[PDB]
Amino acid sequence: PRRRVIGQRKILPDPKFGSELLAKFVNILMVDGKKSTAESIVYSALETLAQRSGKSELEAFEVALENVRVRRNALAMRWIVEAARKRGDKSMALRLANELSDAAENK
Amino acid sequence: RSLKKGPFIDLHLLKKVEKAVESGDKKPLRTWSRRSTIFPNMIGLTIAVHNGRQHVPVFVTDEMVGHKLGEFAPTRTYR
Amino acid sequence: ARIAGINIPDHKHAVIALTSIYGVGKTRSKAILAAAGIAEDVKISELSEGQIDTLRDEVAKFVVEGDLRREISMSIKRLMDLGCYRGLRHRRGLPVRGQRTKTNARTRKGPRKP
Amino acid sequence: NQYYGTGRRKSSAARVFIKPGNGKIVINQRSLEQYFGRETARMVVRQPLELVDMVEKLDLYITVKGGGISGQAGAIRHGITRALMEYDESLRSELRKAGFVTRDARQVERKKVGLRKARRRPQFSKR
Amino acid sequence: AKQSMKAREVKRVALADKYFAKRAELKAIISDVNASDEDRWNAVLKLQTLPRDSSPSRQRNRCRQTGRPHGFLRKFGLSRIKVREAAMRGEIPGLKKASW
Amino acid sequence: QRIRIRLKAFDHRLIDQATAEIVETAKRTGAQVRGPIPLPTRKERFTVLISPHVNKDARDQYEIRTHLRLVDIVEPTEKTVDALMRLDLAAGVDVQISL
RNA sequence: CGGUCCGGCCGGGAACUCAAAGGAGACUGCCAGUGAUAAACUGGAGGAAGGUGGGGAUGACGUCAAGUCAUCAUGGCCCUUACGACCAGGGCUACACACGUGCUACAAUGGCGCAUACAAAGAGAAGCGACCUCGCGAGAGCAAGCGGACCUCAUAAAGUGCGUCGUAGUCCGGAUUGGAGUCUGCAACUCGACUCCAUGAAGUCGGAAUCGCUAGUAAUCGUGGAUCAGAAUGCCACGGUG
Ligand SMILES: [Mg+2]
Ligand SMILES: [Mg+2]
Ligand SMILES: [Mg+2]
Ligand SMILES: [Mg+2]
Ligand SMILES: [Mg+2]
Ligand SMILES: [Mg+2]
Ligand SMILES: [Mg+2]
Repeated sequence: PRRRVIGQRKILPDPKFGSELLAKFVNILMVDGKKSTAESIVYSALETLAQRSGKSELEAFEVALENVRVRRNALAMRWIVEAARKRGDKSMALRLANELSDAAENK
Repeated sequence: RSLKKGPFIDLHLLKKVEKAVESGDKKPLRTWSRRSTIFPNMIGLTIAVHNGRQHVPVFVTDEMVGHKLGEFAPTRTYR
Repeated sequence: ARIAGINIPDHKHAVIALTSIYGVGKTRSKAILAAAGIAEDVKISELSEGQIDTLRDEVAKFVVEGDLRREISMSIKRLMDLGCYRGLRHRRGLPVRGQRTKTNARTRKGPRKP
Repeated sequence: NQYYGTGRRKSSAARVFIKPGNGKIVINQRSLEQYFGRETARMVVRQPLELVDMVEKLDLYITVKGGGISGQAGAIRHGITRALMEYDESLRSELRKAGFVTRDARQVERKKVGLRKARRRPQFSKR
Repeated sequence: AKQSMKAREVKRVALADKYFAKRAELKAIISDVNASDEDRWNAVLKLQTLPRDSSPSRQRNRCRQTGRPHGFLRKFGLSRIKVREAAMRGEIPGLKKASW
Repeated sequence: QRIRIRLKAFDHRLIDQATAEIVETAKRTGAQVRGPIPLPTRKERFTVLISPHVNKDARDQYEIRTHLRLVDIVEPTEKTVDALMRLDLAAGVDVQISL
């Protein structure tokens, strides 16, 4: 970093929606290299956000992303995941869905 | 712990039991077999169990059958 | 519902509620429900009194009560009153079956004090 | 007429057999939905057949040995791209743009002496 | 190691093929026979009068050149340091420092 | 009948020389041979200490590579057998014959 | 392609995967820009690989009288009916404490039950030991194949699908202890491994301080080997996900 000035890696996007930004979101929640169990929680959390908390699933995540703002998007997604773990609900898909609901209404 | 096909006992100590039954009880018998299984024909005798430097006599009791003679001799002195 | 195991099981599933009796784990609770004919996911609700007393008879084969406390205790009293080496381990609160006493003996020794 | 292309990964190896016309996928005498348990693994083999349009247009008969979930899926994705270069030979400009023809050669780093892992060092004391 | 310690190892092997090779092999089978002599085989008691030093559990695999009981290898029959001194002088065939 | 020769050695450049001497002799005398096949190399790997005391981390990394060659001969021609059975081969090559 | 008892199993096929002997291929080679027309850099094309591609082997003169008379080699000194040698048992595993190094945890990214898919790399003849049979199980009996790309260890685990528990000292976590046993070996008390029943400590994410790591890395999942009669949370390797 003192001499070695290089860029940052560009991972493959979301296979479901074609979103580059959502591919970085599932990697933060992913622990122990478990991609298969991480993306199932994120997909089920957004479907709760889409069907019962407002349409335009890709736009509904962006409104929740906008209030908590490369590094600006990185710190915003990290604050959602880490605050979702310390909640009172039952599952990780239910906790992160309520965090995106609160971030959409900036509270 | 040990398998059921034959409880282990040393040959020299088994000979010491047989003469003790016929000729009656004697002075406490010095031995080194800390690994022998106690049989019911030993009840009443006093066997001096070696514990590293000395021999401690153990009066055999009815409920000692099945245990080892090494389970009655501490090998270290603690203070 | 009061069993011969007088302590009242919680109002939950059958295989979990039988575990609260001293002497019945997870495996033995499965053996009682298999021998009686009651499913393991049936709660205390709808478990009729004709289905509770048939669990009293199946558990009656095993002594699981404060009577089981004294039988474990007097088995240790057989060791300590005999004067054996293993009986000396229980009287001072030291590990028996080969655990070291240099460090990491906190369960047997009790809390630390210099 | 068969069109063949070899793709592989860390410990996988996949063959690709192209026959003109269907939407059939037969992997290890199983179906696409039956063999691949992961939905992501189902779509990464569809990614090279995105710029080149397939609906009901070509057969693929594939087998694979070794590797895992994405190791087998990375082997097939490499194997399809060489089959399309075998098939048409003009498609290369779109395939070089996608980057799917490049063989990912990032193998596992060896377990080193003195360390419990490849880079993970046992815990260090200052003084 | 010491010369007396290697003399102990020769004494155990010379008794191992003597006593426990064929005699204790039979005594291990008859005690294991489920078909006959289920109660009074008494092969264990006859094993007690045999000498102890014939046991394969009591012998220690040691270096044939120096006698070190640590770092043994069954491929070489030597200790870990003496494998190096034969390797660097080419005395072990095909053995070389590797890279992978 | 069928006779086969398993050829195994440490050196890769030495095993194929003795392999080529057998197959070329067999083709010259009129035998039917389906070539030599390369069987997978069973390579052992040895990691031992270089120090007799502490500084545990410094070690040596050894290997022993054991190559394998198999030559299958279909017809037991007497001119084939009498030539190949007493050949002058390298000392570092072990032969295994199945008659 | 023929043949179906749906097994490459049997005729066969030599294509392909794999197996390993040799060789080609990457050399700033080409283009553009920057740079004193230099070395070099930046950008792009071609290419499987591009700017020492990825990894290993490979560690200069010296520094610390660093470590090794207990691998071995070796100057000198010392003992010698003893500082030697044999055997039994005990100790090296002790226990009021202290320190460093690890494993498993404190859980719903989980626990459990059922169903089920995908590895690589090694080991094996005083050995690996299938099938069959019995036991809840550790295993035991019977008994092939295999000095091995054939046979065996050997069903990889995470994952996937369904059901369940619903945030608690719990169906979390498994310590400790008792009872009943397996196997190894002259022999499992001191001091072995493992299974079964039962018991269910502390612990609900950890202060000052401190460590590893820039990519197939970290994290995590299992497997194998050396040592070994038996005795791996250590160490050496190997892949899976990432
Ligand atoms: Mg209970
Ligand atoms: Mg010497
Ligand atoms: Mg030993
Ligand atoms: Mg020095
Ligand atoms: Mg010094
Ligand atoms: Mg638990
Ligand atoms: Mg670096």
